[PDB]
Amino acid sequence: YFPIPVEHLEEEIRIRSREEFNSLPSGHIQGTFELANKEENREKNRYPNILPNDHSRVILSQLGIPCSDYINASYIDGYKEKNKFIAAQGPKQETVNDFWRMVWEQKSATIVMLTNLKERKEEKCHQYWPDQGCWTYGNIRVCVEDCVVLVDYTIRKFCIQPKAPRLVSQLHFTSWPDFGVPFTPIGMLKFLKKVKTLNPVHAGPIVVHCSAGVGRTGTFIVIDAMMAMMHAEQKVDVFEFVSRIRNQRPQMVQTDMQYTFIYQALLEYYLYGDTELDVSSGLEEEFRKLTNVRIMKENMRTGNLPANMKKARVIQIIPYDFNRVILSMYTDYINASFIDGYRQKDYFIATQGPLAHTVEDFWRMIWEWKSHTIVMLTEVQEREQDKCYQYWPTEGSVTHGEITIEIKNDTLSEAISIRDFLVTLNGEQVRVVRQFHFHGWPEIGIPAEGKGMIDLIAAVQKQQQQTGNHPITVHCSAGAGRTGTFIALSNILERVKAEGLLDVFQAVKSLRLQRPHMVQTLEQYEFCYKVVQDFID
Ligand SMILES: [Cl-]
Ligand SMILES: [Cl-]
Repeated sequence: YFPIPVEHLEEEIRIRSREEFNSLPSGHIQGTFELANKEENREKNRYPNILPNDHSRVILSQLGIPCSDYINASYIDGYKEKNKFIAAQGPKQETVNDFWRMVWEQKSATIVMLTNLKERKEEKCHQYWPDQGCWTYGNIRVCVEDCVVLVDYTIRKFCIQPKAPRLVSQLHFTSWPDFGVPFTPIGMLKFLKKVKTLNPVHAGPIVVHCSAGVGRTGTFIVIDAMMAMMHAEQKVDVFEFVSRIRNQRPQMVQTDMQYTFIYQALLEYYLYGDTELDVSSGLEEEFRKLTNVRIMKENMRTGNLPANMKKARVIQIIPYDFNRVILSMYTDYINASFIDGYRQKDYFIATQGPLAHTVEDFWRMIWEWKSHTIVMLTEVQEREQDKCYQYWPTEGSVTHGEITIEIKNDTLSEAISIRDFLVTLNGEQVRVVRQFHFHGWPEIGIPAEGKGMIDLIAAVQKQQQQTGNHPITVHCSAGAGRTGTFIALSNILERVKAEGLLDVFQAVKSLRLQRPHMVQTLEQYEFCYKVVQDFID
C-alpha cells in the first residue's frame, strides 16, 4: 500500500469497491499494558479489551489514593504534530472526576464528543457536564455558559476552575447514526472545520472521545491528519497513518465501513472542498458541479408506482423514498419531502402545488405533521398555464374531506399577502394555519432586487418563533426550483446571521441530496448569491 496522489484518488476509490483494512496492525505486538490491567484500575475501563498501552498513556498527577495515576486515554499524533489529540474513552460515573482532572492538567481547550449518551437504551457514555448552572466534579467546578444546538452537532461552552478560570468548548456530534457510518460525509467535514476554528493556537491537546475511545474517535483523527497531508503533500496515505496511530492506541479505526468512510470524506473534501466563504469576502463552474449530483433514481420507488404517477405535476421531480412525507392510509403518497433546516432536522416540507385531485391529501399532510406555516411561491395561473390549484378559500369556508378551512384575516402587504385560517378536523380539533403568499417572483425569470425575498424569509421566521416551532410547508408548482431557492436562502441567511459564514454551494448541494432538482436553474443559483449580497448591506 503506497500513497495515492490526489490526481488518482477518485479512480482508486472506484477500484476498491476490506482487505486493506484487514492488513493494518492491531497495535498489540509493540505495546505494554501493565498499568491498564492493574486490579485497582479494572473498574475504570468501560471495555476491558480496549485499553491504552503504557507508553502513550495519558498520566494524571498522583491524587494519597493508590493507583490514582490512571485514566483510559492516550496521546495521538496529528499530521506533523506530536500529541495533537487525546483519544479518550467516554467517561463513566466512576471516572467523571478523573476525566476533568485530565482536561485541567493537560490544559485542553476543546472536547470533541463523537457519541450520544445512550444508544438504543445502552448507556454508551455518562453525562459529565451540568445541564443548568454549575457542578463541582472533585476539585474542579464546571459551569455551563452557552449551549448552541444545530442540526448535525451541538456546541457547549464551559467555564472550568478549581487559579485562572479557563474556558473549555465542547463540540458534540449528534448526527452519527446508531448502526454503521453516516451517509454523506458532508456534516463531518463542516464539524471538523468548526473544531479547527474554536481551538486556540496555544492550547493543549484536543480531547476526542466516543464510547471505547477507538473507532469514531479514530476516523475523526485520521480525517484531520489526512486533510493536512493533502494540503501539504498533495498525496494521501490512510494506511500508513492508521498503522502509526495504532502503535499509540490499538484498534484505532474499528470497522471496514469506517475505513472506507475516511476515504469518502477525503474525496468529498478534494473534489468540492473549498466552496465556503466568509461574509467579509465563477458561479458557472460551481453550478456544473451541482448539476453532476447524481439523482438516486433507484431510491424513488413509491413516487413511480402506477397509482402515484397521476398525482405528480412533474413525474421527474418526485421524492426519494427515504425522506418522503408519509400519510395515514396507495393513499400514503404526497409529492413532498422532508428537508433539514440549519437548526433542526425535517424542518421544511418541500412540496408541489396541490393538484385539483390532491387537495384532500395536501391538507392531511398539513394536519398530520403539525404544520402551521405555508409559504406559497407561485400564483394559481402564470403565462396562461395552470401552475397551482387554489386550495384555500378566499371569502368563506371550504371542506376538503375531513379538514375544514375558514379564512379569518387576509392582508395584502408589499409583495407578500398574508392569510389566516382556522383549520378544523371534522379539544385538539382546531388549529390556526398562516399562509405567506409571495407575489414577488416574476412569471418568467428571477427577481432583480431581493429585498422582498429577504423580507419574506424574515416574516416567516417571526411567525415560526411565535407559533413555535413546527415544520414549514413550502411549495410552488414543480416542488423544486423556487421552493429550493427559498429553503436554501432560509438556511444560508440563518447561518450568516449566526456564524458569519457563507457556503451557498454546499447549501444547495445538500438540498439536491434530499430532493431532485431543488435549486434548478443557474438563474436561481445566481439569485442566491444576489440575495446574500443584498442582505450583507
Ligand atoms: Cl443522548
Ligand atoms: Cl465505534
